[PDB]
Amino acid sequence: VYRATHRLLLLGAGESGKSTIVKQMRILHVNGEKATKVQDIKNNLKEAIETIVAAMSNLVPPVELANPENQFRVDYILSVMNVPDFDFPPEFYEHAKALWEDEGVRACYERSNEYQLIDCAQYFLDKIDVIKQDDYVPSDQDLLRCRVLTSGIFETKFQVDKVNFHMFDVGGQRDERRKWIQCFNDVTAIIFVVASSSYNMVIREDNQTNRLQEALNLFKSIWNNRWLRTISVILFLNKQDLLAEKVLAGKSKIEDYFPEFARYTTPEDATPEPGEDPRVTRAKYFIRDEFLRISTASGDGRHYCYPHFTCAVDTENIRRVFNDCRDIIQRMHLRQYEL
Amino acid sequence: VYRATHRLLLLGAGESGKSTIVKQMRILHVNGEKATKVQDIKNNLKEAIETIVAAMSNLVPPVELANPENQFRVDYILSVMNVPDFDFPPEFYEHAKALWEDEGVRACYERSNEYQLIDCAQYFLDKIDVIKQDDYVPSDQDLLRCRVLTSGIFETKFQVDKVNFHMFDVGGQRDERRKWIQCFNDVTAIIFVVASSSYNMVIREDNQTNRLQEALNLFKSIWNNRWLRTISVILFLNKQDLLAEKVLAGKSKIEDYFPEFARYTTPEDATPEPGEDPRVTRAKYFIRDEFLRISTASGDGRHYCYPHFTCAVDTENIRRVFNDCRDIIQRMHLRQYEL
Amino acid sequence: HQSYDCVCVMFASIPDFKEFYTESDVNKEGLECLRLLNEIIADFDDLLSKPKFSGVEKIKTIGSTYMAATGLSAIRQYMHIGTMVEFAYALVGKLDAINKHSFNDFKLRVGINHGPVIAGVIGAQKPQYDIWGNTVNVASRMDSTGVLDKIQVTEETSLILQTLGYTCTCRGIINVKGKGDLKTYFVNT
Amino acid sequence: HQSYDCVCVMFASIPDFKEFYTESDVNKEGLECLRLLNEIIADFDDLLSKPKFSGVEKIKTIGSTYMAATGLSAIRQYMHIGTMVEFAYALVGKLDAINKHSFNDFKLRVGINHGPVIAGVIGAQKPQYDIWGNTVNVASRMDSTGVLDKIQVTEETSLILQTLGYTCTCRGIINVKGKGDLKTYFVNT
Amino acid sequence: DMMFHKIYIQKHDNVSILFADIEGFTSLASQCTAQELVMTLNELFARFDKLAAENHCLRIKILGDCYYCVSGLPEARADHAHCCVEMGMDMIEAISLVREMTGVNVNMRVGIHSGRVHCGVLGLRKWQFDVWSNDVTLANHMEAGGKAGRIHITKATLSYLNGDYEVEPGCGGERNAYLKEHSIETFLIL
Amino acid sequence: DMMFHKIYIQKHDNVSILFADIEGFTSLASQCTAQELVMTLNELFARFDKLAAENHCLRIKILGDCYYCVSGLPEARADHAHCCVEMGMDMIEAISLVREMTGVNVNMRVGIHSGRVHCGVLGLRKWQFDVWSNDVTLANHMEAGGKAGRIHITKATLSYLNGDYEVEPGCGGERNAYLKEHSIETFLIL
Ligand SMILES: C=C[C@@]1(C)CC(=O)[C@]2(O)[C@@]3(C)[C@@H](O)CCC(C)(C)[C@@H]3[C@H](O)[C@H](OC(=O)CCCCN3CCN(C)CC3)[C@@]2(C)O1
Ligand SMILES: C=C[C@@]1(C)CC(=O)[C@]2(O)[C@@]3(C)[C@@H](O)CCC(C)(C)[C@@H]3[C@H](O)[C@H](OC(=O)CCCCN3CCN(C)CC3)[C@@]2(C)O1
Ligand SMILES: Nc1nc2c(ncn2[C@@H]2O[C@H](COP(=O)(O)OP(=O)(O)OP(O)(O)=S)[C@@H](O)[C@H]2O)c(=O)[nH]1
Ligand SMILES: Nc1nc2c(ncn2[C@@H]2O[C@H](COP(=O)(O)OP(=O)(O)OP(O)(O)=S)[C@@H](O)[C@H]2O)c(=O)[nH]1
Ligand SMILES: [Mg+2]
Ligand SMILES: [Mg+2]
Repeated sequence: VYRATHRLLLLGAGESGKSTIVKQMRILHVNGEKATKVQDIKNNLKEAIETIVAAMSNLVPPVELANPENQFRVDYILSVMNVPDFDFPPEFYEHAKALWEDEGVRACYERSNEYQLIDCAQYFLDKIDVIKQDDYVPSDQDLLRCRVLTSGIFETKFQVDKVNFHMFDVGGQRDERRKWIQCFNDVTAIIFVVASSSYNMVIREDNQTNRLQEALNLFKSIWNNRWLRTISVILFLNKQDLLAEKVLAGKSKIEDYFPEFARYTTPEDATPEPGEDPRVTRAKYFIRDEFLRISTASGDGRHYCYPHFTCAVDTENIRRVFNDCRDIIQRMHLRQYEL
Repeated sequence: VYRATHRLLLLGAGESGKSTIVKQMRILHVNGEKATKVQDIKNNLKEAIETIVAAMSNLVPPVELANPENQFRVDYILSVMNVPDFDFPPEFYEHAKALWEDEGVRACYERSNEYQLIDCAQYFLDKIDVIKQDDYVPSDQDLLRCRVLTSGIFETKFQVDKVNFHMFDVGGQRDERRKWIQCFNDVTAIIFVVASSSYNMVIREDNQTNRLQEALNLFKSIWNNRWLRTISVILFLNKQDLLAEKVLAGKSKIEDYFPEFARYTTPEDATPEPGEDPRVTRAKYFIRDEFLRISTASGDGRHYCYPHFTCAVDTENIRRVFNDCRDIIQRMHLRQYEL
Repeated sequence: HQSYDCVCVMFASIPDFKEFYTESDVNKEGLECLRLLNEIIADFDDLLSKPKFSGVEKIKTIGSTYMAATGLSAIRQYMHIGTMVEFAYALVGKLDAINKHSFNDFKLRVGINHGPVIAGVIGAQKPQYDIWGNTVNVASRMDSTGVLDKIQVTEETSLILQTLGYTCTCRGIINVKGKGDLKTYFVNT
Repeated sequence: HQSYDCVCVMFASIPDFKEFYTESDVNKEGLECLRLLNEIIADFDDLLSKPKFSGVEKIKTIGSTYMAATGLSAIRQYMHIGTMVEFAYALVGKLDAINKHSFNDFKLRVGINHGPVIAGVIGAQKPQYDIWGNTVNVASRMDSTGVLDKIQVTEETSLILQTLGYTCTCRGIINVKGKGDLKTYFVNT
Repeated sequence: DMMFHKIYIQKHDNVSILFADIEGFTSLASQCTAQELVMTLNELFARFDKLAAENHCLRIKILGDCYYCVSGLPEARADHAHCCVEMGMDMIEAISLVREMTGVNVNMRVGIHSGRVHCGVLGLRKWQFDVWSNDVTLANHMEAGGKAGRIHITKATLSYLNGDYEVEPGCGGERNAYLKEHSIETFLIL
Repeated sequence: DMMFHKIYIQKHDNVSILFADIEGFTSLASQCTAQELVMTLNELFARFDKLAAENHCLRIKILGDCYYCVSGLPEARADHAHCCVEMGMDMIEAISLVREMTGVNVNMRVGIHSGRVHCGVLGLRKWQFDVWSNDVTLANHMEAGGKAGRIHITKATLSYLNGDYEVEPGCGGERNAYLKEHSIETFLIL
């Protein structure tokens, strides 16, 4: 009855990617509603454009438009920024798009680590003409990209080869972490989610704490938690795509935010992907090893940590790694079933 | 009616001598009760002896008895120290006296500035055999010596050559200073009282603040008071006898507590008493000039300060200086009567 | 009489005064006491003539409690709330000056709150201006349940004060007669 | 049941707990909440087994308020009053440990008072030990009107605590239902 | 005059001080609009001000739902005790009339004491006539330790009433700590 | 069991929670000795414990002058609503008996609500059986927002009573903010 089910708890910092994993589980294992989510996609598009323009002036050095004309479109965007129920009139899309074409605006987009910008920005802005259509129907990849903050605890149920799962989604932002406790008892396993790409970024909550550092500190809290001594962690090192892009771009170096990366040489057991740049390998493994240092230093064969390089937006990568886990979760719900 | 009377306010620090001045006014100008005050005299005798013995051990270096025998009398005294209603049995006086004869006890008495000891100590201890008598009647000089702390405001009335006086007595200790205000309005003149001899002593309230310094600071507060701009101060530099004794004794030097005394040379207008040591003159005038520096630096001919070297226990010195003032008080109640 | 949307009300009281109050022959049966209170309330009234406090409207004194409001001379936005606070600090400084000279130690206890009120005149005889509303009762309770040398503010009032640059600390929770329990803060110096 | 002369009573409550309390399907209709409260109250009970707290007698818990007294195992003098205080600090430390792991921020609100009480059993059914007296009501009010992360004590309790080496600051005055107004202090750290 | 600001205050003996509060005022505020509340209030107090002139009480202030006046002012009267009692009578009927209109259970609680006061004004700005003394304090505690729909009076207020009114044991020492601690013999008018 | 201490608590539906306070308890404490107070109290509560067994209510705790129990425990009963009302009846008579003896004006104020609870014990030491939930909270506020000498009940407590008892409008929304803010329809038993 109660034991034939696996209760999974998704933990991790804000915007790490937890809600996306649950989405993928619906795509993958779960049996009219796409209409409602269009509103929220339009909201992401709006929030994205206005955040980039606002930032242009506030950066140091500030950023100028490439075309002085676009100044008026900047005024337009700024003027409707805090509007309650926004109409999304035909003009909005024209102004928004024109701005995104402006080379000086994209210059400001490239420095987005210097402010708070949602992940689905470039993706959505690149398809404005698709989204403005009034007969527009969101693709699945659009639903995966749509960013909505989670506040509260949300349970999802599914079945895989007649095996049952109860997945718990929670808010990863600081104010929200106080609710996590209500799932600690009876948990089968932890799936801790991490934004690997955010090494050059700070958290929203104070605009100072490094996002990767906050993730490490939060992991340590969970790992050495007094109510989680038995529980093993499935570590998802998420956003492997964005990471790689940042590594190859070579703009912001990892050694500048985590100086220890300077000491790092790539491991032996490293199993690079087909056609994966050695520097990408070196980077992603470095990030993994920062979390492994935490789990290695305590636990005493009482619980374990299983890493996985992931990308939540990629339904294919997720089907694969989730199957990788179905294995271990069986074995884990067995250890606690006996002791 | 109300204007034909002179309302005098006695201000000053705790134990400075204010209550004694009022006593002298009863001796001098005011028309069965001596019985009650015997109890309080016996109390001063007790408090005095027990304070000196208690101090012996707590001083550094401590002080030994001259006669090891007296140890038991020390035990006796210490054992009845906090007794509620004490009988004052015949033994008490024998033990008390024996202790006062002990040379090592007097050694501790000489260092009394190093602790808190009432002024009437030596006086009363020297006449134990007088005080123990059950038919004993307190002399006038005994009533002047009897130390009782004042808490509250007490009005005394008298008449001198048909001139009326309303004298106000107050507590000079810190907790008490908050009541002073209730006499500031309608006051004819201030009689500020100072213990000149206490340059080598600290106040009870914290066992750290120098008594003379506290007097200066308190004088400054009164002088530059916002409700006392018009009011002139009659400064009584009290305890001139004790001062002189300390100066001649040459044990504790003034230059060690007030280094500025080192710069001091005696003034021109100085009018020494007949057969007064030049060093006593120099000292008492120095102390006066410390208060004159405060009054000189502000006031703008709006109010004035009239110093008098005094000794409150000496009824003769008090009759003299009080007559010195009867003069000016007339003149002062006239300035405020017009402006 | 009319209504308003965002008026900042303040009660500043002196808890230790009633103790000081005495009646005896020496102090003219408590008159010398009231004389001091007069010097205090008057010293507080002097502050209203400062250009920076020209938005402050004294409503009345209740016993030895000073009651004033900002934003009655109205129709950037919440700058009058900060003014009310600057005023409270102003009172504290005046009260400290009194202490210096009265050899006393009165501490001020303050409560500030903002919200909708109804201002106007009441009574048939000598018509006098008063303001009414939950907004005012709550401000009163902020004082009555407050701490010495502390300004106690409601949660929303707290929120706004932070946008202006002050920090606040949660006092805890307080039961309001008729409004139930509610969370409060102390302003920091 | 008998009476005593100098028992030190303490109420320590957690104001922010009721907010945390929720009922939903996810938390088993509020059960996961009580589970945490259990870990807290139990973490507090562990302190009673420390040799230094062997004088501490837990009386009960009221909701999420912990009630304990020193000096029932009695017949230098006021050393049990200081003990009660050391105990309050002890609770704060335990509660901070809970916060670390629950990703929460509960603050403790404490009230201590000492004086004559009547200890004993009450009720016919399951006879249970309780103490009664003005001394206990006042301690309760010290808590209920107290501030977060603060120990509020009465004037006499204050006096004694100073002979033992703690300093106190006057909170102001408080109206006790039935005892009138009264002056209080916060202990310093 | 010169160093202290001039005080506009003067002592007065043989006066009687009345205090009244609205019983269940908060439940009334629960029922009606913020505005309608101010009108019921403003109206009731406009009425009280009339009774004051009739009964010879000088109205002092209105503090929320707390109303207070004093007979024997401005000028001295012998009837000072009877006036306040009379005012107290009227106030209790008046409130029951507005209790009909609203349909809510509100009522007045009265408290009276006799002795001396100081009356006048404090500070510079917004002058409002007021009274201060231990007797005024006692009277307020009399109101506070009072009983619904009843006139709660003191010892001193009975020796000025010349027993014209009939009373009964008041038991105020058990409704107010100040009355308890000061050993005040209270009574209730029949 | 392993990482969280074992909890001794369990959910229960269909129960009815009673809360009662002593009206004018403080005035009673003013009159008598500290000791005599504890005996009147201890005695009254010993009596209440009897009525509890008769009326089928499980007594929970005594907190000062606040007494509370709950019918439907330990084992489920249909009468759970009627029991608490009945207990409430008895409590109100019982208190009026000790009101004679003392001669002081004390009385009980009752409040009842029906719904689910969690019952058990918390912590390690000094175990005392207790109940917790929003319904228990509501019931307490029902007592608090109650009326002297009356049994104050809720909506939920009327749908389990099968209208055997006759009630009237309760107006609890104006005696308690929690009742107001939660839109609770209260009633008073006749
Ligand atoms: C100034 C000296 C002293 C000691 C003497 C005095 O007569 C008072 O001014 C009264 C009594 C007096 O002026 C009548 C009005 C009021 C408002 C009753 C004053 C306050 O209670 C004062 O104390 C306060 O400022 C604190 C209490 C104020 C709270 N009141 C209580 C009564 N309710 C009805 C209104 C608010 C007071 C007691 O202070
Ligand atoms: C634990 C969760 C939660 C939210 C739910 C609950 O049922 C309570 O435990 C009750 C209601 C419940 O256990 C019945 C007893 C009591 C004592 C009434 C508890 C307290 O009110 C709790 O809150 C508190 O600890 C604060 C209030 C305590 C004050 N009480 C109020 C009633 N009087 C009569 C006694 C003291 C409570 C409300 O907390
Ligand atoms: N490129 C890319 N974007 C990703 C990936 N995983 C998640 N995202 C994006 O990040 C955004 C935020 O992820 P989300 O799932 O909302 O995080 P969260 O942890 O649930 O956030 P919260 O509820 O704690 S505030 C989503 O809009 C999604 O587009 C990934 O691996 N690659
Ligand atoms: N030798 C000597 N002793 C004096 C003199 N004036 C006062 N004393 C003594 O000092 C002691 C204390 O003086 P007292 O009059 O009590 O001071 P006070 O200012 O009234 O003290 P308080 O009421 O503020 S605490 C008295 O017992 C008296 O003996 C003096 O000029 N010479
Ligand atoms: Mg989410
Ligand atoms: Mg004296």
